[PDB]
Amino acid sequence: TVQVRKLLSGIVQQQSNLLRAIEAQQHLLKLTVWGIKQLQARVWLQWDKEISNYTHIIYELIEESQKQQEKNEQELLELDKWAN
Amino acid sequence: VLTQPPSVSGTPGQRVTISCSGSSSNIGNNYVYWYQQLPGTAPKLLIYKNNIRPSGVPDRFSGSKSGTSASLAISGLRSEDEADYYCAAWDDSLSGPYVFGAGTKLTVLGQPKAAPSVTLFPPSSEELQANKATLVCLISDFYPGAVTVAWKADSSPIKAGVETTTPSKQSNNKYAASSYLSLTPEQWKSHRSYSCQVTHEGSTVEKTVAP
Amino acid sequence: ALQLVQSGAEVKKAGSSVRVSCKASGATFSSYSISWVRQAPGQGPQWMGGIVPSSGAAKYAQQFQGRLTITADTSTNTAYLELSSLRYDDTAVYYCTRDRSRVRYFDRESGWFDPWGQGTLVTVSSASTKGPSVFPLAPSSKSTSGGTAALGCLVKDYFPEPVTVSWNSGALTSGVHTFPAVLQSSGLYSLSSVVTVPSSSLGTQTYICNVNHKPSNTKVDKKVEP
Repeated sequence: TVQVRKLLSGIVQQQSNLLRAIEAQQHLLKLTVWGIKQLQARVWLQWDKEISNYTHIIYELIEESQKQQEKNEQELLELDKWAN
Repeated sequence: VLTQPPSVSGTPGQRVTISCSGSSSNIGNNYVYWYQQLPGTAPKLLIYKNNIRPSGVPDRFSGSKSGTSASLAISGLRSEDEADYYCAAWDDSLSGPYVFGAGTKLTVLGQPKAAPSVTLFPPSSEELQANKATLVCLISDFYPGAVTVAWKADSSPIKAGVETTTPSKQSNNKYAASSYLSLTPEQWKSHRSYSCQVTHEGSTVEKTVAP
Repeated sequence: ALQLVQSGAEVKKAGSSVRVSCKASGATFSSYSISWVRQAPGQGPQWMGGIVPSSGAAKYAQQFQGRLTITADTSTNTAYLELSSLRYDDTAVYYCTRDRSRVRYFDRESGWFDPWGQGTLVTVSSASTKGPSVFPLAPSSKSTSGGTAALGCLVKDYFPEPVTVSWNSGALTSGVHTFPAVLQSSGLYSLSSVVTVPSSSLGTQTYICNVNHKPSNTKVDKKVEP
């Protein structure tokens, strides 16, 4: 019960982490579509900054998600240890 | 393979830029990684994947890249930042994957700048009887503690048979480093004059000895 | 969550096998790949090799291919380093660290090493007990032409540390400066101590440096002649 409450909290947090990653990746997708439509008109500097901006947010979230994923996996092994 | 400056100084509060020269095979095609190594401790990741920052590292650290050369900017210097910094990149060349730089010593610089005192001694007369010749170059009192020793034999540089110590701290908060050169007695008497040039923050001091 | 605890800081003779472990604490390195990187004292880091524990895949640098073999055990969560045919230049601090790129482990544009092991000192020297060789250093004619001259003694080839040098029974204290020992390619230590004295005294005063090594029980007295 004590170890479960800590595990549940970790999983909920990890779910928010993945959501933010998906939210941020969607903005990258919109920016890639924007670039394709820009080239389609033929046969921009702020675009490079915006691409860089979101990438920073995504990889910071991935890093945090990797750390959180390992915390959850260790606690689950601990919960299984105390159960048996 | 990656080229780094030996040392860059900076008074508390200044912004310090560490350069990292590389090839088109490593830097000019792939990501640049930076590491901070406090003396004794393992190299911790400071900047990853061109400018992106790990959790915990302060905003004052910033990595940049333009072409085949990358740079690490450290704004607002503190006494915690006095460490060794290494740039890294993945290399396509037949040298091998994951190439690191030489390293840059960063000094917070509390004590004023001191000019290095170089004292060179010729191979001992007692040593010459035992079929051996050793040149002793000794550097005392300099700040910051980073010096590059370049030996010279009649205008020709010497690379092999050279041993150089990491500058050690003195009692008066200064630094001291030693340099040794092992040669055969037949090579010592042949050349006209030997020189021990010591590079310290641009300035080079060379002491000349003659057999 | 993942931390890396290293063990085994030993000394070995040239042409010997050394096993270094990289044990994980706080998490499992399931979907990740631990790599080995060494750093010579004074010099920078250098990539040794890598392995994917979940798969069994292995990659080695061209310098170490053949001699180097690294394996990872998943049941105990421990990665191992092994070097056959040991050379003198191998004397380095050995680190283990994982790349944070799960998808396509090696070569795939990524060398993102975050958690690093504490490190293990691997020394390569066939030295157990060694006696120092003392050589007196004579000052140059250009250095003695001024107002103050510099004398010195050269301590050559000894193991291990430390060595304390005293001048004239222990009378000379002012101007005495002993430099730290240098580690040679053979793995031997060598230091030099210098004392600054006025040039007018060199004609009459005799200067003897006292060198004493504790482990080998060697005491060498050597005089410096102008």
